[PDB]
Amino acid sequence: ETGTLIVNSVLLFLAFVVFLLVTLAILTALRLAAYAANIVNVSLVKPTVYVYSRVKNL
Amino acid sequence: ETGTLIVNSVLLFLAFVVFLLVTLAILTALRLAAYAANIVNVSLVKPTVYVYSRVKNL
Amino acid sequence: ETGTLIVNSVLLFLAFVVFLLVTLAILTALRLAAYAANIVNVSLVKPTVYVYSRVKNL
Amino acid sequence: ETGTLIVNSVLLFLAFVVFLLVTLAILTALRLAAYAANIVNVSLVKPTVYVYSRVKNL
Amino acid sequence: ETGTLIVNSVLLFLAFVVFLLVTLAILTALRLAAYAANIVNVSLVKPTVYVYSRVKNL
Repeated sequence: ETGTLIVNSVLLFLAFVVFLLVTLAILTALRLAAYAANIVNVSLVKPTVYVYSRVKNL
Repeated sequence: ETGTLIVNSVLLFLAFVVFLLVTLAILTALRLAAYAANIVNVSLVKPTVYVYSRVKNL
Repeated sequence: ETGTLIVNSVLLFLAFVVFLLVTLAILTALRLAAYAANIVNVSLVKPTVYVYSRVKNL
Repeated sequence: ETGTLIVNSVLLFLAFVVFLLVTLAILTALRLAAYAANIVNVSLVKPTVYVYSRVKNL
Repeated sequence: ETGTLIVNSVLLFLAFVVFLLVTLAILTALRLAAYAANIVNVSLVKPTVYVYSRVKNL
């Protein structure tokens, strides 16, 4: 808190970790956790360039 | 507030207990709170290992 | 602001009254405000015990 | 920010104007923007009394 | 922060750029990122007039 504003993005990461429990309860309830597994194992090789389309706007 | 940056998570914990009133309103409206009840009673024994899948990221 | 830490929940309560315009905009667009009406008149008599399952966690 | 605690509701209004892009992309994707058009023109004359059911709770 | 309250909207823009990772995980999960791709390249030429419907409300 001593001249550190980056703590504001830290609390935002905590809101993304709990939203993972709600979002996971849906795909698992519909029976498709077998197709979502590979997504959590990091599959950002082709659609990973989506981060570059974010740098243009800001 | 004297050198305590850990208060940035106390406000986030208050943002989780409030979404509980929203998400519960959905599962109760679909008539399935009888199955979600046992989940609020702490059923983290088998899928509890999901916490270790977050320690590898940070 | 003389030691009034309990004001952190006041801003959270104001972020809850506004979110009511979002959820209402959804159920009203699906034509079911006739069933949600009685809910606004406070129907917490039977499912009101859901607050006790929150005191155990904290 | 000189004693103005009403700025906490200003940032909440900014999260609503952007949520309009999300909700509109749903009614427009399903092809029914012709029925939603008259809603943005403000048709709060009969169901406008819904703001009175909020004064009783708070 | 010296007489600048315009910083309250800067933290809101940080909450939209992070929400892009969630919503993007939805359209990509349903396999339709090929149609949403032309949307990030800015296609506001015809539905761009939607910002005029916000000037009337406020």
